[PDB]
Amino acid sequence: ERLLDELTLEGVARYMQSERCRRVICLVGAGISTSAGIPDFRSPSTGFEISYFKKHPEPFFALAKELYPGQFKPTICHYFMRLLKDKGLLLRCYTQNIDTLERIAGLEQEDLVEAHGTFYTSHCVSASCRHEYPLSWMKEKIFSEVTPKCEDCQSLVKPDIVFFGESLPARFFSCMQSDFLKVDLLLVMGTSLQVQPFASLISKAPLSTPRLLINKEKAGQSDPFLGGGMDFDSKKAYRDVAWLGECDQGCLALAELLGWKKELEDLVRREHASIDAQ
Ligand SMILES: Cc1cc(C)nc(SCC(=O)Nc2ncc(Cc3ccccc3)s2)n1
Ligand SMILES: [Zn+2]
Repeated sequence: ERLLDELTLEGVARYMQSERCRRVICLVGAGISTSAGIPDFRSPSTGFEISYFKKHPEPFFALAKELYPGQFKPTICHYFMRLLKDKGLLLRCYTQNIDTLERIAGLEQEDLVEAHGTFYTSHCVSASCRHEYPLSWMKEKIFSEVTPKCEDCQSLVKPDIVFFGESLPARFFSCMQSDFLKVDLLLVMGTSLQVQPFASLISKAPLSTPRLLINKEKAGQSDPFLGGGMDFDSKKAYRDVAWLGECDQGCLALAELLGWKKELEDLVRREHASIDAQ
């Protein structure tokens, strides 16, 4: 036996509206922001060291200028997660993204683990100072071409993203240890689960916990070359479901099953109208 009555989006929907599903964790990757016009900086079709950065900041900040999104308009997928929040279902959103769209969509700091950090804030890098600066400040420096320095001590100011050489934020490990004792459903969206330790999260779910992947391609299966993992398609499969396609399409399909399609359309068009109007 198993919590899902069938291993399909329809079975997940039925589970989510049952008394067994109280607490959803979303795991999200670059797949959820590509339809917002932000390309996945790993993807080859699209176009890093901390020690290097601290001595020669100029290239990172040049590259930052080049890749700075033209607008910050979250996706159907982002507002889907806001909808989980409004309906009391969202325990946490673990994101690999640095684009701040989760926050613009109305996820709060408490709801979020920015596993790879974020551009939302920046800090002076001097240990004895660590002055915090907002994105508005950082954006002005990136666009005005001026290499960002601290007003208090003149040290370099670095966006709060995780560079190679740096460890993931402490919050990632401390939330992981608690959240995955509490989870009823993992929603994995727009990630190929290629980056560690983020990808190890799927193995932290309780054995019974259904795991729904919404992604352009099947991901998370065990590597036949090395080796738990996602099992979608064997006779042993009992809880993992793959919905292949664009993340916005998959969340729309799931909202529709849930009876949330009108709420999600209304939320999205309202928030898009607001962002468009400046
Ligand atoms: C608010 C905002 C600003 C910018 C520039 N972008 C974005 S969202 C897009 C983005 O991928 N920008 C990047 N800037 C520098 C990058 C290189 C890199 C360095 C260190 C670690 C990983 C990658 S990747 N949002
Ligand atoms: Zn400083």
